Amino acid sequence: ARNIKEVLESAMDLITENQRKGSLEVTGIPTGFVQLDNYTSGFNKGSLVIIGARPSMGKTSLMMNMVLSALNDDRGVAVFSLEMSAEQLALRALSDLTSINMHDLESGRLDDDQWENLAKCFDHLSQKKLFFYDKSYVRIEQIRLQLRKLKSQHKELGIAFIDYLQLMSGSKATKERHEQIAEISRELKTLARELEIPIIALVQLNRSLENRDDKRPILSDIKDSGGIEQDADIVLFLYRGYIYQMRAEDNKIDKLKKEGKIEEAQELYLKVNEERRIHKQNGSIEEAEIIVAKNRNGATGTVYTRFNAPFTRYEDMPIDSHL
Amino acid sequence: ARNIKEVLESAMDLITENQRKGSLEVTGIPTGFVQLDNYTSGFNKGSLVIIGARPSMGKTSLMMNMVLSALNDDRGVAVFSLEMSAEQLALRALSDLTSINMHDLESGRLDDDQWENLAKCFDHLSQKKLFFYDKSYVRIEQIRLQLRKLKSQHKELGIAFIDYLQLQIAEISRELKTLARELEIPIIALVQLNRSLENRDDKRPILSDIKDSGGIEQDADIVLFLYRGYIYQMRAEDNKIDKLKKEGKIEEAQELYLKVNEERRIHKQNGSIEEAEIIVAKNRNGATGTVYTRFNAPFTRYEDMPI
Repeated sequence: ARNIKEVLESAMDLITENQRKGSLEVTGIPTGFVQLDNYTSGFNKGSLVIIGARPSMGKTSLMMNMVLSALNDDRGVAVFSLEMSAEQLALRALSDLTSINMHDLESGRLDDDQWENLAKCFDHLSQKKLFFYDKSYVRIEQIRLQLRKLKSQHKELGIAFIDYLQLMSGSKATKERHEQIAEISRELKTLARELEIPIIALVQLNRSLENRDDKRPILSDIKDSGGIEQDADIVLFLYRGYIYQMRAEDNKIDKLKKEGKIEEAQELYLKVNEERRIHKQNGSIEEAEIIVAKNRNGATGTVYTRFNAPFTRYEDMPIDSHL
Repeated sequence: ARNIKEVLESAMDLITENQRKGSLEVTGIPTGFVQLDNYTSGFNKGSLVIIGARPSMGKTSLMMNMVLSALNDDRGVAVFSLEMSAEQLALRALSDLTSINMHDLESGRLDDDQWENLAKCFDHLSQKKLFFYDKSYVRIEQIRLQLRKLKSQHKELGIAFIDYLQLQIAEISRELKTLARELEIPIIALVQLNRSLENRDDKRPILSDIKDSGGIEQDADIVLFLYRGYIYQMRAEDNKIDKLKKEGKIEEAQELYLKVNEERRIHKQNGSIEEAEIIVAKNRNGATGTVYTRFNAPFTRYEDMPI
């Protein structure tokens, strides 16, 4: 009755409709952030993700949040710490799990509710398939070697984190002769594809970036003599505008006291220091930004999030819930 | 009894503490935004505030909201429209006042309750001291002469709003500052940023964007930028889909398109609420920074946050 063209166009409509229906689906490992999952569709196999940040942006803690999200999914996750002991990284994780302050937790001075809670999270985390490497300044050949070995040993391995890659600039760069970022990320991308896992690499951004008026990192900031990095599928930048506002305030006051305007410099100091009292009183919770600066085959943008400073924690929440 | 030395000392402390509270207070006209009030201590007598924004940033609606806030205080507001009718500005104020959508408002499709609610606001606005200027013609010095008579006319005048100055901007801004100081009232001068900036990697406005050939603005005490990331996100989303299409990456473009449309659907069915930025790009005796604002797209309205 109905001919093959009417049927086919209709069958095409069927799969297009399924496609539509399944388009916001998270195909990869959950990020821990729903908005971030919406952009990236999670951390996918063969993907190289770079997270770039200046110091003070809480990059290591954000990573451990993502590590936890990966563990919940029942994936085995590997974590490479170039400049930090695995212990410190575990502590950051236990802190997220127990909501116990990093300062209180590390001091070991805890109340009984806290120990009980800590003890339960300890046993929980202990059952998870998490592999730390905290030998300092390992080269990518070495990193690559360990993952190959790790992957063959554990089929469940599904993601690796690296914290962090430093950017060399100037005399240091010339004298130091480190592997360059564009080459590194080039080999990491090859490794991701080879092992068929996502690789997330933290990169500590250069200070020079801050000469700029707008101190939000840019894609070109991930570079050194040797070129701008080009091989990551996704690039996230961590930006705490509150840290830079705080420094802008301190700087302006000083400026003002210098040049002999005690009248205003004192007024600004008075105003600024009252903004900070209320801030710390309200829990030291600020508005931060996770910038999706690059997303191969995807949308680009900024996810606005709440940064809980005392827990060094970016808030996961939907755009609607935020607001 | 009580110690005489210890009372004079307490006296000095109370006076000093009162002094500390005097500073640390708004003093000037309430912006309508707690956060923005803090950065600028309200719109102050003798100051020139430039509010810069590109189109599709809802600047004029933001102004009317501001006008609305300034007006609530006994203060009389002078508003200048250089491309719009005063009415148009009033409808906007009314929509805000009655929580009635603008398009529904101007079309006139209101239920008995809507009309009833609007009528009261109509009456309410009539009582207010807002003074309107609807001259298409714009002269730096024409506004100057016109401003003076009104000030003489009403001692209740609080501020003057200019909307808007296209891109003698360094000169125009200059003349406004001397005028603002003389007048004893703050002048808020909306300005339209150049399309040229769009080209920059980072879309959010810069003080340089204020610059006009032979003219770089200095005289403004304060510069505010309006920024909606969501608008530029939508444009980039469209471009990316188009790029992918052009690269022959048909399925990737298809996926992104479907994904993007679903998100926009959810966005609309959640009220089309977006997070936006009012950027404090220039402050004198004050720190620079940014204010993260909600933005009610349907009612074109900036709103406070949860701090």
